[PDB]
Amino acid sequence: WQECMDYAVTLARQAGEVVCEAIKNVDLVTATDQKVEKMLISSIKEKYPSHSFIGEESVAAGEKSILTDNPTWIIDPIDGTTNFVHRFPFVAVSIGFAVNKKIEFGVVYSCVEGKMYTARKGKGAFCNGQKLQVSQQEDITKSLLVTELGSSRTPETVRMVLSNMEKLFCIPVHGIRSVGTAAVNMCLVATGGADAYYEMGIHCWDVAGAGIIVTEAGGVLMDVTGGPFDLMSRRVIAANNRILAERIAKEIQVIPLQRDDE
Amino acid sequence: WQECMDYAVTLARQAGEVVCEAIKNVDLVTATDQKVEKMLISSIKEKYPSHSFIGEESVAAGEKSILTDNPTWIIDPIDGTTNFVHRFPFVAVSIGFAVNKKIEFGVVYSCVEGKMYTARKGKGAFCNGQKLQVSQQEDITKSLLVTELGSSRTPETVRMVLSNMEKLFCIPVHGIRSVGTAAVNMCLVATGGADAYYEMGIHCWDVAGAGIIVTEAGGVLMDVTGGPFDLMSRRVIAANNRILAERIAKEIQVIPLQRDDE
Repeated sequence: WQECMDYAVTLARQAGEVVCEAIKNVDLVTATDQKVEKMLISSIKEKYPSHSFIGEESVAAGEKSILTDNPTWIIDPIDGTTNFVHRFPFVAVSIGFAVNKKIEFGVVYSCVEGKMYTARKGKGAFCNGQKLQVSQQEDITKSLLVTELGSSRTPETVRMVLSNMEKLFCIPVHGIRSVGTAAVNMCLVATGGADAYYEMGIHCWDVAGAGIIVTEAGGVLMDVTGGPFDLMSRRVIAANNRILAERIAKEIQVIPLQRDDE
Repeated sequence: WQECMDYAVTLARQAGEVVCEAIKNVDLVTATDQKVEKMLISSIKEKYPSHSFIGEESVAAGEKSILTDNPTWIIDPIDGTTNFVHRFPFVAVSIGFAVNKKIEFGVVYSCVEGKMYTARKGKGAFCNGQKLQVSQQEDITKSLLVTELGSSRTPETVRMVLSNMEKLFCIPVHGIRSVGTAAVNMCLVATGGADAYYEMGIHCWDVAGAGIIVTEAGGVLMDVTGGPFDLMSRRVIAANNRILAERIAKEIQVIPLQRDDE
């Protein structure tokens, strides 16, 4: 599996480059998205024809995101679309790989920054060859959180997204940031740059790569309820530690959402 | 005044370095803040003993921020305190310089990124020697905005900060980001990376440096009312153009605040 991983890192860099080259300069973000997943999918089918793959293409072609025991690649060609369009500086290419339904490695590349985050189950997390360690803050009032406002303009939803932000802001927490991509937000928690990231409405391909980088940097992922993280539930709390994770968990309120499963 | 400016750029770099060195490693953010404004203020008094200076030191020592005709340096030693503490990657050193009550140049340095933004009245804006040009988006529904949630946990205030974010989110706009510093947020609008930044509750030293960089990159600053930007009013809309600026202006609601003036 290390060859698979070391392959995936070259494939993340190359994809990274097509995204970056296109950021200098059917809209451009769609043209570049179609090119990079074709690049990414037929490069994994040629070298690994045995392996399965979950992504948005497979879901849109009617297949269900259900993870089996066979090597699956959970691919996100460009994480940070709106960003791409604005040249707002954070877009990531994401690749997560699972065997026996557990993620084995994750590779996230932040194009415009030139940063390559990798992690492998058991061997630790690194940003560009330097090891990552999450923070030690266990006090919620001194923690800095990252989250996003959603892609939904449905007012019942928007009011809850803002309602939950308010409750946490008033705890008080140190502050909240939004950088515009879920994969990069989780890498910021892996470095120690933020203390926790929560979001309800993401998709498994958005988080499968960076989830393992949070944990090999020493953090915890868990469900918005307090229960175990569930890759197909559309919701995540990636934190530096359980204390903080549970805190966030007890205060927010669920936004009903249809599992990636159903 | 170019020597003054070219001096200020070396003084911004050096200060930048003390902030960066201290980010590798009375709390550390206070120790580093006291060191950098001592560095910054006695270096400007020795070379320019004629010149006045507005900053937080002068205000806290009871003097009023009232700008006169004489060369004034409006200094912000570390913009992005909470960030500094978390190692969240964006802290800026800011230096704005005014003669005859109009800003003549601004120099903003984003430490951890290594980026040096400068601008001089009439000669254009540059990030690290490359010229900056704001965006062309005049459609609010495709614009990306940056703003911050405030440093106040007063619930009448928090509810309005979130109330205004909601109205703009529901227009709809493309999205909203928060990077944690006002000086860096305004530089993002100067590059074209975002289309507008608004905030109510900043201080003149937070924005005096980057305001000129927005305008020499081709944008507009204006008051939250639609009127002319007022450096001492505690409020700003830094946009790529008037259309967008006025749009934001007509939708938000004021948070009463005590001028830097009074």
